[PDB]
Amino acid sequence: AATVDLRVLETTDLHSNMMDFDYYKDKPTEKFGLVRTASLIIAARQQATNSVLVDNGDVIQGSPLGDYIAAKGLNDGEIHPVYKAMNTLDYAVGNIGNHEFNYGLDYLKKSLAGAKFPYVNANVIDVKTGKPLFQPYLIIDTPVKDRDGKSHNLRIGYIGFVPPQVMIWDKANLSGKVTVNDITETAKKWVPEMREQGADLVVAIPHSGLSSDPYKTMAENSVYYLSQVPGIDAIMFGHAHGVFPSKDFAAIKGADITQGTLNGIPAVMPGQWGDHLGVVDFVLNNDQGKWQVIDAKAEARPIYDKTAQKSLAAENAKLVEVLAVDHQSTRDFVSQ
Ligand SMILES: [Fe+3]
Ligand SMILES: [Fe+3]
Ligand code: NA
Ligand code: NA
Repeated sequence: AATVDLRVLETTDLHSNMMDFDYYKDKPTEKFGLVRTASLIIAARQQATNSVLVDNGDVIQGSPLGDYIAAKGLNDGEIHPVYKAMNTLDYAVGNIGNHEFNYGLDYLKKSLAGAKFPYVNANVIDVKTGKPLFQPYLIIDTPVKDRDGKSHNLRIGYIGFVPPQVMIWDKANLSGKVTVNDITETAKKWVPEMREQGADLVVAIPHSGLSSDPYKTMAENSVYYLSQVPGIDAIMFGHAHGVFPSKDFAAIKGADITQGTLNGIPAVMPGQWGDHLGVVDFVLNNDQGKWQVIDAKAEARPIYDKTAQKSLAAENAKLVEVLAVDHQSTRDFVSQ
């Protein structure tokens, strides 16, 4: 007879924009940066009794901080500054995006080793073993409180995916070392196993966009097809750098833009560079024994209100201090 509210939070496509600072203009901004998204995370946690946080990928590359560190290397006794930051925000799990491969598998392994949260990816296959190179999924026991304040253990499964097109985009680094299977086929292979192994919920984290064009194997943007795979309870997506739900996707088959669902499944894509936080909310009930989803909604919360022209998320001082040395080193890197 227990009813549990559960919130799933998501960052995506941070692209190493830790600071709310434009290094080319050498000026602060209110419009991007994890130091501002962090404020949305903290606020969303205060509203929700139970919450978990994931990252979709495209995190270690794509802005001056990422360029500075890729050139510097990770052999100086320090972890990547993106993880210096993210390690303080209580992430449950990370997913591998396409740009994570840009500097080679060795740099990726070193980078992920500094993250204080586990990573998943199910579709990258090691050529030498014929089996996944990374951890395809994790089932993570998670304490939750119901609406009466009683505790329960909820087993949350998380599964990750990257576009097969990394084989072209990172041909030098990947060709002959890995292959990458179709996103939807990979989900059909593993989701039944996750549920058989006791996952109460399955959260898919595909670094992949949204299209309702006819399915063709190896589709880069496979979220619609994933929404049709049984056993997936939420889809925390990314890669397209757009905002879902929004009017931009009203024509997608099966999309309910107000509710943030695709064929009834909640799904969210929170923009780029930390300019939004993804928020999926579930209501779960165990009335017949098993946990069932009785309600599901998704929304992408912006750090900046474009119509009012004002900030909706403060620059977090604690995270600015974590990043201070690396911030000045990034300014030096750009000016050299
Ligand atoms: Fe990206
Ligand atoms: Fe991407
Ligand atoms: Na939590
Ligand atoms: Na529903």
